[PDB]
Amino acid sequence: IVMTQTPLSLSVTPGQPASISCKSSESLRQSNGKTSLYWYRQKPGQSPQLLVFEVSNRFSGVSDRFVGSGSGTDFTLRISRVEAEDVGFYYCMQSKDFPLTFGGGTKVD
Amino acid sequence: VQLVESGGGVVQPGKSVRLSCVVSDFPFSKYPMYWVRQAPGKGLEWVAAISGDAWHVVYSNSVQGRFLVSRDNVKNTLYLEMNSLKIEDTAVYRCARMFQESGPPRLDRWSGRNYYYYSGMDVWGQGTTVTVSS
Amino acid sequence: EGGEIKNCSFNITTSMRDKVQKEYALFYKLDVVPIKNDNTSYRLISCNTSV
Amino acid sequence: AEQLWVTVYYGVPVWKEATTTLFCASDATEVHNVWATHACVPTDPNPQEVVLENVTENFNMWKNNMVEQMHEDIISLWDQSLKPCVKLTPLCVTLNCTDLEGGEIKNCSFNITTSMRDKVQKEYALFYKLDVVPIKNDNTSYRLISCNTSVITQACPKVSFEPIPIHYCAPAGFAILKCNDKKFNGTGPCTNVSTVQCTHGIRPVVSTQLLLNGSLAEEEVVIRSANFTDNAKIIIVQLNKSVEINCTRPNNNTRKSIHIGPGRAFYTTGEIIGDIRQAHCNISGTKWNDTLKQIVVKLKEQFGNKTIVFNHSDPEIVMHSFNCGGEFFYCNSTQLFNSTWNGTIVLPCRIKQIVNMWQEVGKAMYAPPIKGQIRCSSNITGLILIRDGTEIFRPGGGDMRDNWRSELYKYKVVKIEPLGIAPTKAKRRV
Amino acid sequence: NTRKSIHIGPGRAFYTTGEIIGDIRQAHCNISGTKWNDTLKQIVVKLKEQF
Amino acid sequence: FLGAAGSTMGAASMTLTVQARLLLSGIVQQQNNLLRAIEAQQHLLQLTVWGIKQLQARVLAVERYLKDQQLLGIWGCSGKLICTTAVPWNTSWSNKSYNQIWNNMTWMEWEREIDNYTSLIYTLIEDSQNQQEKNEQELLELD
Amino acid sequence: AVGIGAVFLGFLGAAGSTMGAASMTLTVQARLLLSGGIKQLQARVLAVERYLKDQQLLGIWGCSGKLICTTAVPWNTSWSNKSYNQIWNNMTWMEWEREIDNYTSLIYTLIEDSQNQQEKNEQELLELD
Amino acid sequence: AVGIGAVFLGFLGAAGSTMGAASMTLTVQARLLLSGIVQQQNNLLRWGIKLQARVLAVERYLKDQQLLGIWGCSGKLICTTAVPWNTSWSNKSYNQIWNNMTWMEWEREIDNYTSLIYTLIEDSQNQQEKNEQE
Ligand SMILES: *[C@@H]1O[C@H](CO[C@@H]2O[C@@H](C)[C@@H](O)[C@@H](O)[C@@H]2O)[C@@H](O[C@@H]2O[C@H](CO)[C@@H](O[C@@H]3O[C@H](CO[C@H]4O[C@H](CO[C@@H]5O[C@H](CO)[C@@H](O[C@@H]6O[C@H](CO)[C@H](O)[C@H](O)[C@H]6O)[C@H](O)[C@H]5NC(C)=O)[C@@H](O)[C@H](O)[C@@H]4O[C@@H]4O[C@H](CO)[C@@H](O[C@@H]5O[C@H](CO)[C@H](O)[C@H](O)[C@H]5O)[C@H](O)[C@H]4NC(C)=O)[C@@H](O)[C@H](O[C@H]4O[C@H](CO)[C@@H](O)[C@H](O)[C@@H]4O)[C@@H]3O)[C@H](O)[C@H]2NC(C)=O)[C@H](O)[C@H]1NC(C)=O
Ligand SMILES: *[C@@H]1O[C@H](CO[C@@H]2O[C@@H](C)[C@@H](O)[C@@H](O)[C@@H]2O)[C@@H](O[C@@H]2O[C@H](CO)[C@@H](O[C@@H]3O[C@H](CO[C@H]4O[C@H](CO)[C@@H](O)[C@H](O)[C@@H]4O)[C@@H](O)[C@H](O[C@H]4O[C@H](CO)[C@@H](O[C@@H]5O[C@H](CO)[C@@H](O)[C@H](O)[C@H]5NC(C)=O)[C@H](O)[C@@H]4O[C@@H]4O[C@H](CO)[C@@H](O[C@@H]5O[C@H](CO)[C@H](O)[C@H](O)[C@H]5O)[C@H](O)[C@H]4NC(C)=O)[C@@H]3O)[C@H](O)[C@H]2NC(C)=O)[C@H](O)[C@H]1NC(C)=O
Ligand SMILES: *[C@@H]1O[C@H](CO[C@@H]2O[C@@H](C)[C@@H](O)[C@@H](O)[C@@H]2O)[C@@H](O[C@@H]2O[C@H](CO)[C@@H](O[C@@H]3O[C@H](CO[C@H]4O[C@H](CO[C@@H]5O[C@H](CO)[C@@H](O[C@@H]6O[C@H](CO)[C@H](O)[C@H](O)[C@H]6O)[C@H](O)[C@H]5NC(C)=O)[C@@H](O)[C@H](O)[C@@H]4O)[C@@H](O)[C@H](O[C@H]4O[C@H](CO)[C@@H](O)[C@H](O)[C@@H]4O)[C@@H]3O)[C@H](O)[C@H]2NC(C)=O)[C@H](O)[C@H]1NC(C)=O
Ligand SMILES: *[C@@H]1O[C@H](CO)[C@@H](O[C@@H]2O[C@H](CO)[C@@H](O)[C@H](O)[C@H]2NC(C)=O)[C@H](O)[C@H]1NC(C)=O
Ligand SMILES: *[C@@H]1O[C@H](CO)[C@@H](O[C@@H]2O[C@H](CO)[C@@H](O)[C@H](O)[C@H]2NC(C)=O)[C@H](O)[C@H]1NC(C)=O
Ligand SMILES: *[C@@H]1O[C@H](CO)[C@@H](O[C@@H]2O[C@H](CO)[C@@H](O)[C@H](O)[C@H]2NC(C)=O)[C@H](O)[C@H]1NC(C)=O
Ligand SMILES: *[C@@H]1O[C@H](CO)[C@@H](O[C@@H]2O[C@H](CO)[C@@H](O)[C@H](O)[C@H]2NC(C)=O)[C@H](O)[C@H]1NC(C)=O
Ligand SMILES: *[C@@H]1O[C@H](CO)[C@@H](O[C@@H]2O[C@H](CO)[C@@H](O)[C@H](O)[C@H]2NC(C)=O)[C@H](O)[C@H]1NC(C)=O
Ligand SMILES: *[C@@H]1O[C@H](CO[C@@H]2O[C@H](CO)[C@@H](O)[C@H](O)[C@H]2NC(C)=O)[C@@H](O)[C@H](O)[C@H]1NC(C)=O
Ligand SMILES: *[C@@H]1O[C@H](CO[C@@H]2O[C@@H](C)[C@@H](O)[C@@H](O)[C@@H]2O)[C@@H](O)[C@H](O)[C@H]1NC(C)=O
Ligand SMILES: *[C@@H]1O[C@H](CO[C@@H]2O[C@@H](C)[C@@H](O)[C@@H](O)[C@@H]2O)[C@@H](O)[C@H](O)[C@H]1NC(C)=O
Ligand SMILES: *[C@@H]1O[C@H](CO)[C@@H](O)[C@H](O)[C@H]1NC(C)=O
Ligand SMILES: *[C@@H]1O[C@H](CO)[C@@H](O)[C@H](O)[C@H]1NC(C)=O
Ligand SMILES: *[C@@H]1O[C@H](CO)[C@@H](O)[C@H](O)[C@H]1NC(C)=O
Ligand SMILES: *[C@@H]1O[C@H](CO)[C@@H](O)[C@H](O)[C@H]1NC(C)=O
Ligand SMILES: *[C@@H]1O[C@H](CO)[C@@H](O)[C@H](O)[C@H]1NC(C)=O
Ligand SMILES: *[C@@H]1O[C@H](CO)[C@@H](O)[C@H](O)[C@H]1NC(C)=O
Repeated sequence: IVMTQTPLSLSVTPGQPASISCKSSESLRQSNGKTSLYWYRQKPGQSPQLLVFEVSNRFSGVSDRFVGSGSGTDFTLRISRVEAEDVGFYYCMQSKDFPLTFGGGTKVD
Repeated sequence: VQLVESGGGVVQPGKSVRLSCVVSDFPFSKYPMYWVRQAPGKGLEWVAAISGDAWHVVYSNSVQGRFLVSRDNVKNTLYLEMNSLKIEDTAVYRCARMFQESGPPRLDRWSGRNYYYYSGMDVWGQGTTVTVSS
Repeated sequence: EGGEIKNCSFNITTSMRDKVQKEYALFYKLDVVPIKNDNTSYRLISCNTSV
Repeated sequence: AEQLWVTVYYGVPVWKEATTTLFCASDATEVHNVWATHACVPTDPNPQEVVLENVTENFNMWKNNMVEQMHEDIISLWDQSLKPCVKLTPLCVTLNCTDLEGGEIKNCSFNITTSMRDKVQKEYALFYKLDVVPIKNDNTSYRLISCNTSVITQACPKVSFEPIPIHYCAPAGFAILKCNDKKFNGTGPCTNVSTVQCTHGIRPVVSTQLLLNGSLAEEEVVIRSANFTDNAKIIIVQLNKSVEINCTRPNNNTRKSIHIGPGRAFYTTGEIIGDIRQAHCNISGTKWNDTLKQIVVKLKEQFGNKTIVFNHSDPEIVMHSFNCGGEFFYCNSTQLFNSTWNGTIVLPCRIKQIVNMWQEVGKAMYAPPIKGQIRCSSNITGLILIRDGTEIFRPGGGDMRDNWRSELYKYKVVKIEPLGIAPTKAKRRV
Repeated sequence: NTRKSIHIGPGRAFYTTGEIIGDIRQAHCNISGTKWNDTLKQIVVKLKEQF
Repeated sequence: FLGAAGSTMGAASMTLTVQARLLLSGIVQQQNNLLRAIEAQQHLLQLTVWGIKQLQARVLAVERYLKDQQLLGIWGCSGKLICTTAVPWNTSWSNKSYNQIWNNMTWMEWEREIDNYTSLIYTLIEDSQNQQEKNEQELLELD
Repeated sequence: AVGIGAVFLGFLGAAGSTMGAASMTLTVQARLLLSGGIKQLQARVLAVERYLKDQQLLGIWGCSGKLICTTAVPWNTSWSNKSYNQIWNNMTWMEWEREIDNYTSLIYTLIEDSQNQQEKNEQELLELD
Repeated sequence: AVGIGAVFLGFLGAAGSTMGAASMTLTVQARLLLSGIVQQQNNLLRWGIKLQARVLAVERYLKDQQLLGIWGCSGKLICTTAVPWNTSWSNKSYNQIWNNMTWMEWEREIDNYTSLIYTLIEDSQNQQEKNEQE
């Protein structure tokens, strides 16, 4: 399947909310009752770290201002009051079936 | 926990090496693993996956048939062997654990066929790097 | 063109059941009939079928 | 070592959690009651209750499917018994009303009734201020309240309205678990979980701001809710020491009939006999005062400072509401919400004959008048309260689903799956 | 086309299409006519081989 | 009939001599009196909301009884209560030792231990024994 | 994100195979025969009412609870001109139940009243000693 | 189409036979209790009542198979016991009835005692023989 995203560059400063959406060609809803889309972040020069696993739940060591939602095709990750250390990339990763692909990784300065 | 690799470096085309990812503390036979490939300046490419009981193996189409993966649940190791190397395989390899736990295979009643569930990743090893050149 | 040209008006007293009242609507073609013995008076095409 | 072999045991004591469909069990006749519905399986006075030994089982009193199941069913029972009766569509006409406290009951004179086509019939009628609305275009001239709201449908007069206890029995192979902790929060685990096959009596009483005929919490006064420091989750006050109330309709109220349906007669107030005396209630002033202090002590174990204040809570939703002998009372309960904690109480009551639904949209039932004088007494055992966030407590709104959460708060439904395997040393000789 | 408020049956609000914004363009389908022209010559490839 | 749900598996086999506490006997003493024909002394008087639900209640009383007899019927264990098989236990299913399963364990916890593996055991009884023995029995009648 | 090939057998998987290969396969067609807006309920009774009939006929024949069993009713060569090893090695079942379709009623009467009725009056009177 | 006379004693056929004679038609009565011949030839083209009669017939059937299961006698048609007779039920001796009387009359001699027989067969034949298993 194909799954890209937008916008590639968001060169910002801290103090404002924004959002990053990832757009799906094949719709995602597995028969377990959940939509296997995994949002996470790398830093430059680093192996990445999990932001949220599901579009609903979060991970340990995560600020509360990291909210995500979406339909089976629309998918959206929203960052309220975008923090100063939000540099690097943001990959949208799906887990429908194989080969499971990624997005390009939205750069945020 | 601790998650690194070994055996990285630089080789020629047509060669063959095998890496070695080693886990630390979690029960290794319980979980499946993966392989991912970040090209320098590009996004990420999925490579491979093994079941928890080392029975199910799914490869990417581009590296189909060339590579090799395996497990050793006693020694808590993780191998990525590779064959027929090309220059565009030069990137960063990373060893990575599934986020969730996985169960045993399922065996749907209506057709005698098992099922290994596969979900994504949380713990990326910092990983070695293989370069293919002259 | 022949289409939405005609909006209409008629007296009706549905649920109050006391006094009729004229109205305004929006009506296409393919559902009205210019009736006989009257100048520009319309009626819905499927009255005297079932409901 | 011994090569272990598989052994199938039938009758293992296991279960899970499940959903199901239930069925009544009435403990008792012409079958013309809306709730009782004597086309129903008769009970068994066997004591069937089985106690357990070692059980720790979480319950819930809000996410339990047994109470959402009634609210999709008791509106179905109450609307099957409403469909075949007469509609009241020609009644929504222009009225002409006059009065003979002030003028409450209204001598109204509408003047058509289409039993035929050519000859419409003038008509005498007697109405209430809780049923008629004014019109703005002429002199005094009225109309019913819910013409443009929904189809006003008369209930047939040969029906019944009494609550009769409805034992929910699970179907066979299922079971109902029941806890027996006196101090149960409503949502925690339990220790003595007994097993029955079919629950206890549930009176299907409909009322608002109180509960009537209820049940009894034992040994003390229990208060339950989910999210205490949220204002949203309504607290529920169950009681011991069943507080008695009398309520009455001190009138005679002869009824006439009006033939509007060709074979279907409309019933209205013919003429009252005697003296126009307002319906009211009586409450023992001593027991009520003693009861509220017992609540505040348990309130001060969850709001233990900023002391408890009672204040009273649109004619419908603010008033206290209940039924009395097939007759619906709206009672001003302002007096019972006056105090804070640092003879015979008379409450006035009003009478409306156009009730509404639970969702209160799409249907409007009209009560028929009842000859004679109506007496009913009942044990007040249940109180609905809401916080606001010193602490002030209002009674609350009208979410009728919350009634049975005070009556299913010990019950969950399981699935006995008595087949299972275990390994042992013994092999079947082939 | 917009919302509207037409007279009420017995608890039954009936609707008849509210106003246009003020300028009328007639509805139309809009097909990429090259592929359609490409299509029907591809059909007589397989329409043919029985006679 | 759930009287030993807190007891242990090595001890619940003691009280299981009563017919799983007369398990199925509670059904026949029910359906003798579920089939009180007052339902036929009325023809329900109508079709009511309860009789819709009773109809959906008796079906589950029919079906889920059959799914437990059929599986006992296919396993060469029809109508018994404690029967042994020919299937060897695989230690990959549970690496618990002997006494911990029996002497030191409940039942419902043991369900969640092998609720994953349960379906594999179902096929590995039939196609391993009860499909298999019938052919080998029929060979022993060929002579 | 799953998938492996076949392990044991499939549903109706032997229905193009021979009898000697389908005879070791009967359980998969035996399990799933029962489990699987009123018109679901009208299906959920016909699926029961067909299961009891096939269960009942095995009960009368002294052959309840077994998947296979034998009787003492003699096969009549008038019913089949097929040779023995052609049946157990060449013919499928779906073909086979078009060939003995007509004789089926004669068979079922000649099991009960022939033998398993007669194997009870003989059985009950082997007492007194 | 023609048809010769019956040589296999059809439905209810031996109702006039003696009790030692009507036992040869026990199989025919049992088979056709359930659903009879199948009516309703798939004509579902156009209720509620229909299916209550269909559901009761199964419950009549499953009453008896469970009751023969408790009586240790599932599958059979004729089975013995360890219960001696009590002549206070009916002291009528062996050939007074057996080669002399049909089944409708034998039921009209034992109908008052029916439920009394059922507890004794339950207890002293299988609740008894449960205490012989060991
Ligand atoms: C297998 O299986 C089989 C069986 O199965 C079958 O098949 C199937 C498929 C199905 O079908 C089923 O169902 C079936 O069942 C088996 O086999 C078998 O076996 C048996 C043995 O037992 C047999 O039996 C036998 O039979 C016979 C017959 O009978 C009939 O007939 C008679 C008479 O006879 C006849 O006579 C005549 C005169 O003479 C003749 O003619 C002649 O012929 C010649 C030649 O043949 C020439 O042609 C000259 O010319 C001339 O004349 C003829 O032929 C003959 N026939 C014969 C056949 O033979 C009599 O008697 C008798 O009875 C009978 O009869 C009949 O009857 C009936 C009644 O009953 C009838 O019917 C009726 O009809 C009417 C009208 O009409 C109405 O419809 C009514 O309703 C009805 O009912 C008819 O008609 C008649 N018919 C006549 C014809 O008559 C017999 O006979 C025999 O007997 C003999 O023998 C014995 C021995 O033991 C002795 O004892 C005696 O005595 C005598 O002698 C026998 O019984 C069968 O048949 C068979 N079957 C077959 C073959 O099929 C097998 O076995 C198996 N296998 C194993 C292994 O097991
Ligand atoms: C039967 O099968 C089912 C599945 O199949 C089902 O049935 C079939 C029939 C089919 O129908 C199928 O479709 C069905 O689904 C099996 O069910 C599975 O059970 C397992 C449990 O055995 C579940 O795994 C858990 O899942 C959670 C998340 O799941 C949630 O959501 C699901 C669904 O949404 C829910 O069901 C579930 O209940 C949860 O709510 C997962 O997070 C868990 O992993 C954490 O916990 C364990 C326990 O600690 C950790 O393991 C430890 O790891 C350390 C580290 O190495 C070791 O030292 C320990 O030895 C080891 N073990 C133990 C016992 O401790 C695990 O690593 C992870 O731990 C967390 O790790 C992160 C990252 O390190 C860490 O975060 C860190 O935090 C710090 C501080 O904040 C820093 O910030 C770091 O940077 C940061 O990274 C975190 O703190 C760690 N937390 C803890 C407590 O350690 C757990 O695995 C599984 O979800 C469930 N379902 C499925 C589909 O698989 C069932 O098991 C089968 N039955 C049997 C008998 O096998
Ligand atoms: C109790 O249960 C056990 C587990 O049950 C399992 O789970 C249940 C939930 C249920 O799903 C069960 O169905 C399931 O089985 C039972 O254990 C099973 O037993 C069977 C035996 O019948 C086993 O079957 C064997 O499978 C082997 C593996 O087949 C896979 O691999 C083949 C290729 O093998 C691969 O080769 C490469 C070579 O490079 C290896 O890579 C190397 O790995 C090294 C170590 O990591 C190192 O890293 C190197 O760098 C690397 O190169 C790779 O590791 C290796 N794969 C594995 C898994 O090792 C594929 O061709 C094949 O398609 C499949 O993908 C077979 O080798 C084996 O055949 C051999 O053995 C036969 C008998 O021993 C012999 O006759 C043959 O001639 C042949 O030599 C079997 O087919 C099955 O794997 C077991 N399950 C598990 C999970 O392991 C157990 O049986 C049961 N108890 C009882 C009493 O029955
Ligand atoms: C409503 O009823 C009143 C009472 O009869 C009607 O008022 C009467 O009208 C007649 C006609 O002129 C007078 O002779 C009476 O004196 C009036 N009585 C009163 C009390 O006003 C009235 O017409 C009726 N209709 C409406 C629409 O009000
Ligand atoms: C029922 O409620 C009454 C009223 O509160 C309880 O009686 C009082 O309980 C409190 C708290 O234990 C004591 O301080 C009082 O002394 C009790 N008596 C009086 C006269 O107020 C009673 O305990 C509750 N339970 C039962 C079983 O009656
Ligand atoms: C009970 O309700 C209160 C709300 O009055 C909850 O308290 C806050 O809830 C919001 C909702 O997300 C949180 O953002 C705050 O952090 C909570 N505040 C505190 C101090 O916890 C409270 O969480 C609710 N408790 C339960 C068990 O539902
Ligand atoms: C409410 O009405 C009941 C009548 O049902 C009253 O109960 C009577 O009370 C007197 C005491 O004044 C007793 O002597 C009678 O035996 C009671 N009779 C019955 C039938 O209960 C009750 O007093 C009234 N008032 C209150 C506050 O409950
Ligand atoms: C489908 O039919 C083929 C033959 O048409 C079957 O293949 C045979 O399988 C047996 C079993 O090992 C072999 O001995 C034969 O040699 C096979 N035939 C050939 C021509 O090679 C096949 O088994 C059938 N399918 C099933 C499920 O039984
Ligand atoms: C758990 O509950 C049981 C219930 O025992 C019943 O208690 C009521 C109290 O009024 C009494 O009337 C009954 O006779 C009792 N017996 C039966 C069979 O219903 C208690 O016995 C346990 O002690 C309770 N467990 C705990 C820990 O309190
Ligand atoms: C309904 O009645 C129609 C007759 O109505 C009159 O004739 C037509 C020509 C118009 O002028 C109309 O406005 C008039 O009122 C029939 O034409 C028609 O077939 C009838 N429809 C039925 C019977 O379904
Ligand atoms: C079993 O009972 C245990 C108490 O005794 C323990 O049993 C053995 C097996 C050892 O673990 C030892 O520590 C003790 O003597 C409980 O601790 C345990 O939770 C119980 N349940 C099990 C093992 O499933
Ligand atoms: C209809 O009205 C128009 C204008 O009002 C007029 O010209 C025409 O003659 C009329 N037709 C009739 C009365 O048939
Ligand atoms: C119409 O009647 C009402 C009722 O008394 C009165 O108040 C009002 O003044 C009357 N209207 C006129 C115009 O007198
Ligand atoms: C009731 O008690 C349990 C602990 O026994 C607690 O977890 C639960 O939150 C309590 N209920 C409420 C509503 O607080
Ligand atoms: C009020 O709060 C104080 C502070 O802990 C506490 O000691 C006191 O008991 C509270 N009052 C009541 C009535 O509980
Ligand atoms: C229909 O609209 C989409 C959206 O731009 C376009 O890609 C497609 O070519 C259009 N098809 C036509 C005009 O036939
Ligand atoms: C059965 O026999 C016993 C003697 O064993 C006798 O006491 C009893 O009365 C008999 N039963 C009846 C119903 O008479």
